[PDB]
Amino acid sequence: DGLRHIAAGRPVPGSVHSVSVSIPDVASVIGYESNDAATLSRISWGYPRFRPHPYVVRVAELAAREERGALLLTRSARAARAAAAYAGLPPGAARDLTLGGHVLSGVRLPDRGPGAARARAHVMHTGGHLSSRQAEDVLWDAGLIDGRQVEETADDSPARAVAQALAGAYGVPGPRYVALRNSGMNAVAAAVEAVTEIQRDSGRRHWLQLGWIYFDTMHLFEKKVVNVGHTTVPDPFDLAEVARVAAAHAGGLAGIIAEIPSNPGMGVPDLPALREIADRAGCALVVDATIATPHNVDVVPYADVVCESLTKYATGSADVLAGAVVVAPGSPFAADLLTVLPRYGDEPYRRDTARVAARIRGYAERMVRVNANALALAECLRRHPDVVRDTSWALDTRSAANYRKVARDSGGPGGLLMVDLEVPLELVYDRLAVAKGPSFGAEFTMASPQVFVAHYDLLTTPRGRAALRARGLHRDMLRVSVGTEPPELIVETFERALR
Ligand SMILES: [Mg+2]
Repeated sequence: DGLRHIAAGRPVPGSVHSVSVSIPDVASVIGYESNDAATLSRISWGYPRFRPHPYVVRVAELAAREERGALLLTRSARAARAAAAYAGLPPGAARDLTLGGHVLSGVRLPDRGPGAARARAHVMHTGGHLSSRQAEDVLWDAGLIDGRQVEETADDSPARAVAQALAGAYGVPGPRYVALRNSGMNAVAAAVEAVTEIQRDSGRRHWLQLGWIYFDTMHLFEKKVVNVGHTTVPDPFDLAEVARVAAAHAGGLAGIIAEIPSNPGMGVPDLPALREIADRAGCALVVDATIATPHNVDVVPYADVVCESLTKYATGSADVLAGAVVVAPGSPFAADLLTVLPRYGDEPYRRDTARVAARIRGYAERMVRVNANALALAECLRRHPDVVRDTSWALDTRSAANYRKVARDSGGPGGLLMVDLEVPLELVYDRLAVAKGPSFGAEFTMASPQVFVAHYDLLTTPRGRAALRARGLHRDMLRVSVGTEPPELIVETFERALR
């Protein structure tokens, strides 16, 4: 059902639990990212960490009625307590509520002050939100909705099934080394918090962020959602600078965090070299491998901890959030990580896990087709030098050598291409017949105006645009996430939009 125009505002793929939404022209993108009220009425749906799902909103409204007058719902009481503490709210702000025979946890937010924004940010950047499947079950059990979304699930021991599948894909001995979390960000946050606690006793409290990486991961450090010091090394290829910064913090580095490739710039760091630096520093190396997938790269030998957002290609359905933490068995930190990790983050609601268990069965086969499509589209983009200024991806001239260091013999580039345009984004994006909107990693091809998604605020002024330019980014860029459609049809779809 891919490669078609989707009407603006329709949830994508269409399920009640859809994580994306059609935002098919740049005018709508600007209206959406600038919170224009008319645009948000037309396009009210969004990614569930960024725009609360309507069922979650309804559950919060009804749980508040039963003092009465804002409630931010969370996945767990633990998450509510953490968001309240981070936001500076009194401990009683985190409360447990009931509706339809279910226990709910959330934070009562103040009407004035920055407390409400801080609590919302904590829940957002750590993925500690209540899922739409859990809210749907609350409403259905209470008799407040007629029916539930029908979908394929694998309900028999789904957390074990998912953890076993990931253990095999990552090459670790078994599910003992895999922890499932509420979303990709919940996994990243749990891994960072667990490493931080293990390292605290030795006086190691500082983190190095390698390059510009996923924006919510950057916000975890910048906003001190995780309460550590940090330094960003802006060039992920700049190993001499990485070593210089590590030497300046010698004996004080808790960890280095890196992505392979990075979101959205698509830079591939030198993981073997980073392992040697981390070994000399006594710090942990945490690697987010979402964009490559474990079917394309073997990074466990070099990382102490690997994180993945299962929301993307692991499911291919654009309809469930989940994350995974994989602890390397050979890491010096492994025993402590397995002891400490249960204290951080939350497992997904089990109905979400059962959806992942059904969808993950096709992961390896999915990636064979995705890899071939990305290779075919990259060649197409190179043949349009009057429209495409460059394409950043795993096998470009910046990243190919580093990628080959960890790529599997069967391994391909993954599905993501970051397209830098010589024309205004409107001239390509508005006419492109793919699913345009947030998230990526579906079996249908998607595209995102990703600089607007991550950095709309910086796009709006000259100095903000200068800051983005220093990161290699600008307005007229399109992140493409190829699906599993026939490669000739994907190529033809892009040829029609590029001319
Ligand atoms: Mg460039």
